[PDB]
Amino acid sequence: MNSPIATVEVFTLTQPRKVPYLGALREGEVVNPNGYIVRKGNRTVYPTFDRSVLVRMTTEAGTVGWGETYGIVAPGAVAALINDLLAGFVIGRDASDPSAVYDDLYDMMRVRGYTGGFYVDALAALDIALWDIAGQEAGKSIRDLLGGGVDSFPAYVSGLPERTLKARGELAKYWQDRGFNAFKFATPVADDGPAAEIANLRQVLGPQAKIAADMHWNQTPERALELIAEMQPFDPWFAEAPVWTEDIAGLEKVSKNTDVPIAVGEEWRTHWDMRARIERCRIAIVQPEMGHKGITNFIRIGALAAEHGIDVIPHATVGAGIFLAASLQASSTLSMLKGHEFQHSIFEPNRRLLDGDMDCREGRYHLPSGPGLGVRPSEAALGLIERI
Amino acid sequence: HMNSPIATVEVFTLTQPRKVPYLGALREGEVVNPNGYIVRKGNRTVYPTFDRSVLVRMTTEAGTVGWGETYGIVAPGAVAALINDLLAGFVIGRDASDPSAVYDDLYDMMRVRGYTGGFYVDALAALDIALWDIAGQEAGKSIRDLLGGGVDSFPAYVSGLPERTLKARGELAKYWQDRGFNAFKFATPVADDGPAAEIANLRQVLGPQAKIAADMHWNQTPERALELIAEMQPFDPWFAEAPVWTEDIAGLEKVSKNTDVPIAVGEEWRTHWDMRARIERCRIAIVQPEMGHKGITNFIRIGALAAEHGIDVIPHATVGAGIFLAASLQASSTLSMLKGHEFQHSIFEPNRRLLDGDMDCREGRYHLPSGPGLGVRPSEAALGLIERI
Ligand SMILES: [Cl-]
Ligand SMILES: [Mg+2]
Ligand SMILES: [Mg+2]
Repeated sequence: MNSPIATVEVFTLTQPRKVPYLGALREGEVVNPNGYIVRKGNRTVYPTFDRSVLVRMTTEAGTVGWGETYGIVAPGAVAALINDLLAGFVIGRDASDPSAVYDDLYDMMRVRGYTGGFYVDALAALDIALWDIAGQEAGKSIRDLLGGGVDSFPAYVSGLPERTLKARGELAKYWQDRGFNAFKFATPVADDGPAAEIANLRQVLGPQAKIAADMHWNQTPERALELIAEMQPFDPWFAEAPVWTEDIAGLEKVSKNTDVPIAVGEEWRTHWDMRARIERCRIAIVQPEMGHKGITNFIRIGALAAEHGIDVIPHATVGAGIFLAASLQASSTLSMLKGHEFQHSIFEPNRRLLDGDMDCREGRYHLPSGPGLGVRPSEAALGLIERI
Repeated sequence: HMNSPIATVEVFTLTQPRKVPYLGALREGEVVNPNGYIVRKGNRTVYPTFDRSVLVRMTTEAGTVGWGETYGIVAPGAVAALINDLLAGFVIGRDASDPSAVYDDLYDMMRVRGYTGGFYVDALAALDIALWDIAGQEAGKSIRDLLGGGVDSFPAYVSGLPERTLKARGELAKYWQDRGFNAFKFATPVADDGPAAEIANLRQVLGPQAKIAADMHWNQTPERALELIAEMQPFDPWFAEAPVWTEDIAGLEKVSKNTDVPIAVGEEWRTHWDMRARIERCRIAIVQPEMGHKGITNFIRIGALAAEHGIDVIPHATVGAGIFLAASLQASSTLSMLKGHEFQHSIFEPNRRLLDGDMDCREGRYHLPSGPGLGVRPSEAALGLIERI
């Protein structure tokens, strides 16, 4: 029995701990008075606090569900979308068919081109909350609601936050000894270049280790192909984000001129974004980010990967643990799942910010027990959240 | 003619009652939702029950004041938050010596996280327009001059037939024809009797020399869109706009390659990247950039790509105070592939009092403002009405 949504409340949660940047701060870099920093290398903006947007959604009968999306930059954007536009269209609906609610909300602004970006960030938080409600009302975990899922799967170390190439290798080794078999490094970081870095990691970790290279977008297809040729002898697991997201022609060119598996997708929003690429390019792996996408989008991307034999290896980012729990629930149902990003500093906050038995130990994620997401914000989180 | 650093960036909304009958479009017992939004059941799209846009006032340390504008009909707090919290801080201290450089820097801040369009570029658009306005004022040149020169007038086509019946819609089109307009567009969903009946009526009323385009409003499968176009084809449609869903590029390829009726798209795009994704697969005859979504930098890059491929440019127009419309006229006038420009008579006319500056449209042609920069600004009356956000 599904009770109608009564209220939708939006919050930000700013954390007392901070995930390090991949790439030490350098001479010339500036902290803007507005609290943001642009990296001189990649030109991308970064926050000086970790922060996410949480949504509390409550039924008339008193069932409480939580959703979460990105809030590191301009959280008032998602907050405005939800408070001014979206909440009003969710209140009165129920959780009998969360995906139908998502589709209705998406369709409202589709023709004006708000098919991704912040609009879908907002839909993501709403969609997760609604599934959390649906699971609780059914007395079922979300993964059971979606037809069943495994209770554990492999995690890989998605980043190595140490300042030197030698230190990054020691950190990788530390995790290897603790059950991890797969690792990834960011190509722009090493002073001596990505070939030098993968060579070192391969030497340190041995032949069996899976070692991927996250190329962080900023290359022409020709340059990307060069870098990949240099890394190739060291048996890279995959090359991620070889060129700019918008440069589909470049992505096509790279993917068809190397046999190294190409992985993309953390910055997508919907299966529509995937269709645009897999129609032209040779994509081995897609890497959806729950916090940007929501459960509905996540499973549609999964289903499409299964139609084409594409591997699914979800991205992770720091948050309170709500969208991560959602990611685990949804990932567990996917036939094409081959792993899931993990970083200690990304995962650790959920220990204090969540109640629930979601865990990551010995190189594997373990799903929480219980209906819905299987988790909820802890008393600590409830004290830190601020309305927006 | 030096460039003074930006000192302040101020965001406002301007909200006003709609002055055109628009609820006549709701026939299935549609209900007003919180904050004044209403969803049309036939197309599932949300609409405001008022007119509203986001205005930006940008001022240099030396006191030059520029204005930009973007969409604000829906959740203007989104763009406002983006500007107030994030973007303003990276514009302040910069100057207008190279507005496109500032645009590229702002766009780059968030592009790898997938904020490559939507409300993010909405926000960049308002900032870009304001910066170009300042650039021109500081150089003592109109924007079009600063961009290498542009025409001072060009054809406008009529859109908006807010009459209940097919006949009255024809009569309305006739009136605008009598005023010197010779190009028109109608929305295919509007006709109870079908797009074929509508174009048939218009063609007869207006005669064979008139340009009559059909806006198909996205909601067809590619096969249904081809059928519809086939039904309209015998009446010489000027172009078929938005035959299928924006996301459905395969369907657009299919439609565009199975009809000789010119295909037009683009109002809901944000950058040349969106264009590239389409023209690389599809047969696009016309692109229809919307300045309020895009900004001048994005608009001229789209026009430049169009020139590379022999694609006509016929820009979109929409609800707004006239600030981004004026920016649209400035940028458009520099484009070799320009063939004309949408004209929303029902918005443009009553909004004259909201602007200072000589932007006009008459005798079927837009007439561009004469002054430096944008050439228009909010009137004293408009300044009385804007609210900070
Ligand atoms: Cl957006
Ligand atoms: Mg990555
Ligand atoms: Mg249109």
